[PDB]
Amino acid sequence: LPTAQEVQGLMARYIELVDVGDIEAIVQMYADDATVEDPFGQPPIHGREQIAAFYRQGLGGGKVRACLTGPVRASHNGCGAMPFRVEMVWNGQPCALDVIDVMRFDEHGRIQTMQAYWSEVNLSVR
Amino acid sequence: MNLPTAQEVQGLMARYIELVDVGDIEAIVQMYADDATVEDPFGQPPIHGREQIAAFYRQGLGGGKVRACLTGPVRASHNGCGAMPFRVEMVWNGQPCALDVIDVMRFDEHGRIQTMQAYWSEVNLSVR
Ligand SMILES: C[C@]12CCC(=O)C=C1CC[C@@H]1[C@@H]2CC[C@]2(C)C(=O)CC[C@@H]12
Ligand SMILES: C[C@]12CCC(=O)C=C1CC[C@@H]1[C@@H]2CC[C@]2(C)C(=O)CC[C@@H]12
Ligand SMILES: [Cl-]
Ligand SMILES: [Cl-]
Ligand SMILES: [Mg+2]
Repeated sequence: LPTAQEVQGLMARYIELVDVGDIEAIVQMYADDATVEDPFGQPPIHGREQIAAFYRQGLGGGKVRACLTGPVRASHNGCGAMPFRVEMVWNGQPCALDVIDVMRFDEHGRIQTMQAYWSEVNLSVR
Repeated sequence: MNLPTAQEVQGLMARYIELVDVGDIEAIVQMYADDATVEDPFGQPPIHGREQIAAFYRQGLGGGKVRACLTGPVRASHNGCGAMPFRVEMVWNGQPCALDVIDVMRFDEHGRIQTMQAYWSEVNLSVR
């Protein structure tokens, strides 16, 4: 599995791709059988077309930004967790959302599971 | 308490950090369900139940000189779960060190911690 240091690089790369809005590059980071639970508590999304649609829905507008708010925490079993903040415009109102993503990577360095922790308690109207 | 709401999760997880910060081992243990699991660090074997959990916190905190504080807000779900970023300050080689950690928790229907996973490794340890 990816080492702790490699997990830190992969998870930071993911945020860089979200921030620029490269949907195809994000989807490429995922494994064939990957699941996305975003927000955690909702049913998992699976299937590569379905994951792509999820990111297109979320990032299609092109005006979403995302940045780490602290370092990636990484394990020795190919997993990690990171805190970040998303900036977006919601019905014309600039907003921010605080999020933590937890990821497990497979033996090939691809995301096998992603879980995004957030709810409206983490939303701030700027 | 029932299964905590998102707002209740934020309060519970923040109190947990306050209890770690002050070192009240018995109060930490009582926040956990009687049959809770802990994986700390995530990747290592889980430990089961309040007796084992108490031994774990006494071994980590009993020596004193550990402090802990949130580094950003608790992220909370609608299914009784949450995740939080924090930093632990302690002493290493006679000098301050710091460890960045994220804990993920799932609460039960009585407002007690059913599971906890702590994400960190030696890449998250730093010094002056
Ligand atoms: C998909 C996403 C970014 C990538 C990531 O890793 C985690 C999230 C979860 C919150 C999403 C966000 C994208 C922008 C969204 C759709 C909003 O405008 C409201 C909720 C928010
Ligand atoms: C148990 C603990 C606090 C409560 C919490 O929620 C997460 C952790 C994980 C890292 C522990 C820390 C306590 C202090 C420890 C023992 C050290 O001096 C090195 C590793 C670190
Ligand atoms: Cl942080
Ligand atoms: Cl944060
Ligand atoms: Mg029970």
